[PDB]
Amino acid sequence: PKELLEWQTNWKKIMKRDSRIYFDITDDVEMNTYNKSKMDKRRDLLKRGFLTLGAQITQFFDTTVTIVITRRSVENIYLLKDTDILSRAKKNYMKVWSYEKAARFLKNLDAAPTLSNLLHNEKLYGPTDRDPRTKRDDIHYFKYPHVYLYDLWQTWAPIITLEWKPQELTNLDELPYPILKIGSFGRCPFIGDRNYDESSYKRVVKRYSRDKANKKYALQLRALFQYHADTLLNLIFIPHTCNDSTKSFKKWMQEKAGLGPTRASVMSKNMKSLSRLMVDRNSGYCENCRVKYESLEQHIVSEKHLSFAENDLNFEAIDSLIENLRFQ
Amino acid sequence: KKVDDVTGEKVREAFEQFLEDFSVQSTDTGEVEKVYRAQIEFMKIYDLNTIYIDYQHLSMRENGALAMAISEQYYRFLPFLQKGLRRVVRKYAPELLNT
Amino acid sequence: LTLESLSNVKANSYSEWITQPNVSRTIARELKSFLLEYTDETGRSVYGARIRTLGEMNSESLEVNYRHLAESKAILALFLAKCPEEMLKIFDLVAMEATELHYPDYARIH
Amino acid sequence: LFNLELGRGVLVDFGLAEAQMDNNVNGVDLTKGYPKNETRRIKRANRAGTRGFRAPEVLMKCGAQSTKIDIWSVGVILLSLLGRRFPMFQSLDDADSLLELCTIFGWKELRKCAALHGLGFEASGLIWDKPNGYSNGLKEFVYDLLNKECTIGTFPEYSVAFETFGFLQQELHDAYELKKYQEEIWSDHYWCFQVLEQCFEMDPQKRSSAEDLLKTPFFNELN
Amino acid sequence: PLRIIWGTNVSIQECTTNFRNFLMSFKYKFRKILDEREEFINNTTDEELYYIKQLNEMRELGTSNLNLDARNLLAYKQTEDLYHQLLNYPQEVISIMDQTIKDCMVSLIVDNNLDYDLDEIETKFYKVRPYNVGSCKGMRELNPNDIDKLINLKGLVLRSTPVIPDMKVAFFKCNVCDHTMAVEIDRGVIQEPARCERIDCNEPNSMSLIHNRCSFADKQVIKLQETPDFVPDGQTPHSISLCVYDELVDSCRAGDRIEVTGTFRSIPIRANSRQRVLKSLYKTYVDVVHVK
Ligand SMILES: [Zn+2]
Ligand SMILES: [Zn+2]
Repeated sequence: PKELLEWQTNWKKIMKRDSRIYFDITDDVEMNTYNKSKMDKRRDLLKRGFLTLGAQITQFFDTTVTIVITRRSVENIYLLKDTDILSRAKKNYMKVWSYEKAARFLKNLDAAPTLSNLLHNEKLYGPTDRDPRTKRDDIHYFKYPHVYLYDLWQTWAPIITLEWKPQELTNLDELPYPILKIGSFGRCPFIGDRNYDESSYKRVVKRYSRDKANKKYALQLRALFQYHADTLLNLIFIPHTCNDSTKSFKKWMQEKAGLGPTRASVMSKNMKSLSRLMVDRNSGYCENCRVKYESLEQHIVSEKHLSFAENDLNFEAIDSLIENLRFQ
Repeated sequence: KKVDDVTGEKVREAFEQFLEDFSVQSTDTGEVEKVYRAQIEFMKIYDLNTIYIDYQHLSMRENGALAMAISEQYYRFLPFLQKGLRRVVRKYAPELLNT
Repeated sequence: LTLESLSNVKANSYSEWITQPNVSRTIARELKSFLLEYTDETGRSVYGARIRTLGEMNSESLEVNYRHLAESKAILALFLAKCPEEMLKIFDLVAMEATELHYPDYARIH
Repeated sequence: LFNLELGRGVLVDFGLAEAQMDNNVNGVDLTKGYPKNETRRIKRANRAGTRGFRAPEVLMKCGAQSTKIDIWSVGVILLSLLGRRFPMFQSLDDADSLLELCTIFGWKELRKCAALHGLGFEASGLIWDKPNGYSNGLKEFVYDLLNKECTIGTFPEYSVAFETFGFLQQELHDAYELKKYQEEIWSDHYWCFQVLEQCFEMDPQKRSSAEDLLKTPFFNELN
Repeated sequence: PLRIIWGTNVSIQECTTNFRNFLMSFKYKFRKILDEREEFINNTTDEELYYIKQLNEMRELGTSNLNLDARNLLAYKQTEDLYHQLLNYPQEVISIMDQTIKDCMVSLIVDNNLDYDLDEIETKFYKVRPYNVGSCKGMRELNPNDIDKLINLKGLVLRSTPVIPDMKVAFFKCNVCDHTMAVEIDRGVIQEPARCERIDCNEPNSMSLIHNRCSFADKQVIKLQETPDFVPDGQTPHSISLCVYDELVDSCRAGDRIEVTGTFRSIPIRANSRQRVLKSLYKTYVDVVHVK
């Protein structure tokens, strides 16, 4: 078995890198169209399996073809015309295999859905009566740039499902999705510095004025950790080729001179229908009363909050903890 | 090409297996008679047109999936049952095919 | 069907014999086989080279030599000589299926 | 809470803390689109962090939530300290934070991170700078992050945060006591980025625990 | 700012928050104070959260319906506007109430950590039945400005039509390739497909309607003999037609005295069967919400 395995492996290697493979179409026997669909199926299955092994298939017959697989019998190859392809194959030393030999070669070289599962799929995803390939109506399909945060098992909701029309994204300055525009002066890199620029002269003056205040503060910062992280303790600093705020200032002078309430996962069809009909004309959420309030001081003076306050049977655990923490 | 109904074909398969597999024990003796093949044989010699199927017999198959499929969607599955019965009678009593 | 089956015509005339659906289908299969199989004495497929180059110039003309088809499949040569319109209508689809094997988008433009 | 003149810290705000104790069907190709009406539920996560610090497992609402949100958050604080930008992650919503992780690590990297969690993420279009993120890592990203704010010139004059620019410049390009300060700062400053990549691992099981973080060669002198 | 549904003064967010606060914080002692009944207030029943325990027992029993007293909305301070919005615009405010009832059903086990599964509750479609919407003014004293308002009526049932199937989903099948589609009804109109949806089969007028595969709902028509509290001079009693739907079918028998609260509706009636020509004078009926 080991010698057979290695022989099959190194022949796999040779038939990979030096074999041109061609398939036959014509038939020698009159046979039915419904059986011809079987012939088409077996040809397609052997094609995809041989693609699965990774061999590249050329559509046209040629002199560089090595092995020919034909539907017509191996017996008849002697008694045919010169113009036939099998005579050309045996003249040019090509190996010819029938489906018996080829299927034996493929096998030698290597669940039912059940009715209950079909009815269970019927309950969730509707009928299986239609064409599976065609786009079903009550499911949206992406035609625009999107992000689709879903799950493989599809037991939980397609979590964040959002695409954009090209009219929404037209602007290069405001974009719905974050872009890395970096920025300057300690600001977040995603928002950036859209409102104002740090290259202006006046901005440089205010930044330099704050820098003047920051020198004295930064001196102890440098001196504490120059050699030791701990307080186990005049300063040396690395020169830099790149520019500075003070050199730019000098250049400018040279130029001059909520918890929220939890809600249901699924919404209603009438609720979604009402979104198309809408036009135009301190605050928080109390989890003890589980209500939103316009102002906290109005929520303090309310019958439910005051009735919750006078009750002590819901802070009992707290009470026990208080008692324990009293005699620690 | 027409699109096939996978659940419909499997209902047809389950029904045509039910028509040839189901059996009960005899009351007088205890023999195992398959009552629907006997029904087809009875129709064969009197040229009857209607096959009578008890629903409790159909409910015993599987955990009840086939009977529930027939109950809820009888209109959808009725031609599939008809062609399944056609296949069973073709396999057993072909003389009912012609008339 | 077979070439020997096409040698014997069931119909009295050639015009309704080719028009028959099964005969037209097997004629289309034989013509597709003629385009796929045929090769010269050098060994290169002349029809594959022709299809590749007509795809290269984006031209819709296929030059099929009648002598090659006569020495390959003579009954199709007699059928094409005697009823040219019906044979060429099928062989147009044959050539389009042959050039579909290389260029999927070629059917979109031409 | 950290005090400079004593150099020590303390932690408060355990008010949001808690303790934890523990295929293919034909048709319905949902991988290309969502249903118009939703009937299935959304998984009830433990989403309780602050904006910009929420772990990527928390972003994807993992049912079995581990201990390792905190270590990625301390990694985020480390990257903000090294990056010299304070509000580095800001999230308008959850998906905004997902795209924020996308624009640094890459679409492919987060698809592999999503694969182990059981959900697949696809992004179509979405023009940005680095199509596959940064395959080298966080070095070049924080490199041009400092390059922008340096060449603009609003950055302060202190060489406390100029050693990183020189450091990162020689990696991307490639007094004796001055050379000593050189080699020491070079060595442990390479080490902090090195330990940062393991501090930013997507898979929690591959992500090392804080005890392993203590025994790294980077923290040698405190031991 | 804040969005308002066109033709109304109703905000989904504002009505949702107000009704959620009402359901979380209502006590029947508010109804006692509103009806000027101070001496009848008792500690054990009035001071208990009414709709909290009603939604709890709604969860235990599998009930999907909440019977809401509209006078209780007047009892609460924040929903006194909402009461009017329930009377003027039942069609969307009832939907808002159903959605926030579903939210409350989710919240009562999310916050309190019950052992009930969320899948069964969020699969269920909870709907509300407002009742006691106001004074029982007569049918013949109503006006066309009262169309699509909540109305409360007295009556005696004289007869009821059999169960009528009204068609909600339509099932179309291709004749040549047997490809089928299902289309939902949209405001009483079903769009039949002109072309087959298949990419391979696009034959025109190949879609036929299969009447037994398409899904239906229950609709019943009850003739109600009204007994108004006030009868004008020489008013002779009449019969109204009231339409009940789904669960309410066959809940009223011939000869019972009932309290119908519903929606005042008007439709145009075709003059001839063959023609689509409608009559300018409209036919009025009551779309029934709750029966007492
Ligand atoms: Zn409160
Ligand atoms: Zn069709």
